[PDB]
Amino acid sequence: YQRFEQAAAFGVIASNANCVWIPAPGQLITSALEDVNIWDIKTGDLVSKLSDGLPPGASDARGAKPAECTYLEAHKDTDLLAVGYADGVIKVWDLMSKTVLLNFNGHKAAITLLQFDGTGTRLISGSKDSNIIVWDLVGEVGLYKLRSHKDSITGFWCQGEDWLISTSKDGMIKLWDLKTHQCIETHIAHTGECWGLAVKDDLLITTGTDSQVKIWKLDIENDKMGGKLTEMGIFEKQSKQRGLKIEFITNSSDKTSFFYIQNADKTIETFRIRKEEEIARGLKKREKRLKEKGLTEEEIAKSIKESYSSFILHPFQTIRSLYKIKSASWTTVSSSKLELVLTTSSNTIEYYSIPYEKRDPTSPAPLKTHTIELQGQRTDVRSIDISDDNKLLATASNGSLKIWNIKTHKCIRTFECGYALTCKFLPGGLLVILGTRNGELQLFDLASSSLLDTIEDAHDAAIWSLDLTSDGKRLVTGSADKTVKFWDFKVLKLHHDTTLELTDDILCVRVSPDDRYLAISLLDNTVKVFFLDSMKFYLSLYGHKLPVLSIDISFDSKMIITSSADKNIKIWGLDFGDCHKSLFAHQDSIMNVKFLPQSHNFFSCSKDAVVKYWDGEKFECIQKLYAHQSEVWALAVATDGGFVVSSSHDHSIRIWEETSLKAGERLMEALDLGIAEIEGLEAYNRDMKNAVLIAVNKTPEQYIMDTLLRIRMSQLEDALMVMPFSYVLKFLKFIDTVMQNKTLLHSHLPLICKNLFFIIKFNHKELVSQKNEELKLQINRVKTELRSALKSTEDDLGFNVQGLKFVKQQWNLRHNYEFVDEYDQQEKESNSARKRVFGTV
Amino acid sequence: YNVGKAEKDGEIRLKNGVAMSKEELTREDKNRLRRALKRKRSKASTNIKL
Amino acid sequence: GHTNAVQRCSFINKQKQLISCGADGLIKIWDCSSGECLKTLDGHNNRLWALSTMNDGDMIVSADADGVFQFWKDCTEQEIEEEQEKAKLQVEQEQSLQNYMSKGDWTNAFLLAMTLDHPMRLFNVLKRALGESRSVIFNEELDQAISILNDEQLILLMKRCRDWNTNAKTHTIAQRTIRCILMHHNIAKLSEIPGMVKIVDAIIPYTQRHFTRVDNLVEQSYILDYALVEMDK
Repeated sequence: YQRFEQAAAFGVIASNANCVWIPAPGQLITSALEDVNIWDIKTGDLVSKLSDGLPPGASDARGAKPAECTYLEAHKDTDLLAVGYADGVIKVWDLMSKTVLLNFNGHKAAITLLQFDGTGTRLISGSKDSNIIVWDLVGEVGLYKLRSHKDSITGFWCQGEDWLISTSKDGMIKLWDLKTHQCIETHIAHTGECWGLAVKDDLLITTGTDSQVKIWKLDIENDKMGGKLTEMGIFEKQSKQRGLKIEFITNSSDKTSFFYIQNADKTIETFRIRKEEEIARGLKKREKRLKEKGLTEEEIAKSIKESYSSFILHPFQTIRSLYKIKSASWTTVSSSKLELVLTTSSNTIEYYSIPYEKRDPTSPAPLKTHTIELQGQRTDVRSIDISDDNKLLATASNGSLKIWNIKTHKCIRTFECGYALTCKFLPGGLLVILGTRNGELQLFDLASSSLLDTIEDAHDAAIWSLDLTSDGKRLVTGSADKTVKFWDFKVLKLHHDTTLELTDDILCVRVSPDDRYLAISLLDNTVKVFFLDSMKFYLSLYGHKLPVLSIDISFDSKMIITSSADKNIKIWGLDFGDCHKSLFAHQDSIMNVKFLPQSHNFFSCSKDAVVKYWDGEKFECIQKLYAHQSEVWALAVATDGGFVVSSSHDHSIRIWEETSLKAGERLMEALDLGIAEIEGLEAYNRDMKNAVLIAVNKTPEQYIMDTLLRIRMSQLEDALMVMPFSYVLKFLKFIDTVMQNKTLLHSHLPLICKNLFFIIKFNHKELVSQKNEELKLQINRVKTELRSALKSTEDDLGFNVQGLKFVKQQWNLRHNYEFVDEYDQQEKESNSARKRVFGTV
Repeated sequence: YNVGKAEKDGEIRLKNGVAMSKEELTREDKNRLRRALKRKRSKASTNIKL
Repeated sequence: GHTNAVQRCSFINKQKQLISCGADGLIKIWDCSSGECLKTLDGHNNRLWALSTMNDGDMIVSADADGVFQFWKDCTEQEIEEEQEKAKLQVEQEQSLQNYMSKGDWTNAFLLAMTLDHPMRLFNVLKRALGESRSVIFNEELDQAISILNDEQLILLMKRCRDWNTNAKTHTIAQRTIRCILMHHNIAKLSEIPGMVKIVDAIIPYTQRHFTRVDNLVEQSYILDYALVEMDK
């Protein structure tokens, strides 16, 4: 067999990510699924495309769908682009060389935000896994992790090496200390999810789910243990939907500040920050207005606090777009006008210019200067086709029909049509016919670039499928109106010939290559075959559980494939209608199946975003093609069989072209290290009058003590017996040094006693024989302090037992019944006494 | 007296006497304690086409 | 879901919900979209014949056959506001607790742990505050804080001391806290606190076991004395 590889991918302008604007209206960087596109705004043409490599379908290629880009960030000074992927992978890209420089892997989910520091040497990344990780570009490592947030990081702010502010989807705003790697303050920004965060000097603004927007003053050096974040005021934006992004821009000449609140709807609301004098001027005017209204001074001050937000903020203008907005960014700030660039969810780029003077803008609505729309389709492609010459690819989508050059990948013509469901070229490659959902048939001429004819009443309901005979003089259309209609091409206009009424809705119609069979799929799960010439019924294929969505017949008209919503592909023999095999192909509904020309091999595409290559005779999956991110709606095979074109829900058209130590032994090592250091310092101090410990960050006494703790008690006694006597003197010196540290002694007092007494008991004979005067003094010091520590714990226990007994006794006198008769008291005590049940043999 | 199950639902109490409130426990600890619990119990047309 | 006949039904919260009264005397609030009982109100002991609503059911009036009126008022927004305010205060207390422990301000961290009911942090505060004491019971500030504790906090603390006492590896922290309570509180008052004696009853048997131990460790320690006299010879 031969291998199919992704030759090219196009049709995507801006995917589910943010947009980055770079000055030269300048260029724009947008995501195209697994690749990143660099667009030129003025000309509207793609400047370059970033692809890491490893095209889908290769042997080296991975067996899973590519991870799409999720967030783009570029450092303008250094010309470095950091690209985050939906699998939690950060890739640093060189814009000049257009190649990958660094690859960071520290997140377990999609990256939600990236941000270069001012100097461009450190990168902070936030992910859906609720972690913020700071990466060192020069070191190519992760410095530290910030793990307080309990949900996806929506936004964070860090303009200084010392402090960082973060926002997450759990509704918390958290202040971080980058030198301690700890969270200092925590406030509930909003009742639900907190989505937007923008900081300008002390002023801080955040957006929740509702229209409420909060204002906070950021007194970073407050250092009161609280109040570094304090709530200033609440102002309601017009849009009731959530705010996704907030961004500031300052006019250098006039020191004026502007920002927007990107909403989840088709609206971007811009705001202006009033200058301090204007705030002062406004405050006096409102006080005079309120005073004239007769309000008391105390009420006025409270109202001024209530209306605090209005003084700082002035609603500037609202940008309305036809399509839902995906991301937005400031482009240029100037006195004359204000410019914004945004990307929509419908795969288009919009450039907005806002001319303004002083407080308010000049025009009622913003000016849309540029748009990038030609190289993509706003809605998903429902049906595709390839011309007989294998040069033109017709793609039909809701509201538009576009035709592409497979060589240059550039759209040649665009036609406005209804909700197209099926499209096919006529012979010669010069005409296209569409089947719309309204029951209309539309015929377009490529040379004329205009619609020739429309048959408004072609069908009463949606035209689900449409096929042509081999000659190309007859047309067959199947519709949800429960009829199949035959049409003729006469010079060009269409004439209705005959109608075949069926019992149920028709989903697909296929005409065999030789024009002998007509296979029709019905909503009652059955595929009906008819003789084309005589329209005589031939067979009724049965056994599919959910309706058949695609049909295809082999080139020799011997095999017929049926792919249904029940995830099965069934291959039948047309001679007798017997099912050769049922393949459980995909994990979801299978939308299209096509035979390769001059061969029985066939392709299959499903909603699981996987295109599979099968063998017609051996009934095995030759190759699995993972390139699409979402449902694959349509498929097409070249007449020569050299390549296969697939269109998916992600607005992408893809062309596939055919190519150890034991206890005791550890303790002796620990004693050697620690007592080497203790003896060294003691000698050094006397005269004045290691790497391992530094790495662990522990004192010699703590290091030996921890080794003692790790030894399991069942092994401890045998561990100490193995120790030579020379190490016993070392052990005694260790216990002597522990005595001065009263904290350590009382922390592990019982453990010290058990080991010390066992050591003395085991080798008492050798210990007494030694005539070392220094050793005698150590045992005196070790003895006295061990007693006092033990007595101190001993006295505390005795004081409490006698005290608690007194407390119990006093309660008994006051709240216990006494019976003078001794016998009556016995039964009372027996009943009151606690009772426990035990099993007895 | 034998230290047993915590009276409060939020609190976790072990036989060694260690009590932990679920609020203070970090998420990794919560999973670790959850797994430890598992071991102890185990020992004992338009819609379709478009 | 009604045990008996339903005698009244009226929509509330626009299309969202429906309220019904039954002869069983139970007022049930259902969800129209899902057809499920969100809440059951039970303020009657007889049949309900009449049910009145106003402001889309913000206030509901139901009259019993006996003659009892229950005037119900919506409080969802009132309840959720309290939970938001409580949560806002709790988030402040949790963060302040972490700061104090990192700084080592045990006299303050102890109070926060007591209010938040974090037994682990409370143990660590006392454990490492005691460790500093080794280098009257704990220190002047923290001993004052324990003295101020009211009856509720004392019961909570003594419950932790009991549980810590059962373990020989952690009893030392329990004894010094118990000692601190005895030395800084009116012994008379402690007896009358309900449930204190039952807590005290569990403490004593364990205290006696820890007394028998340690005392043996002192006895064993005289091997050092017998070692010294041997070396003197």
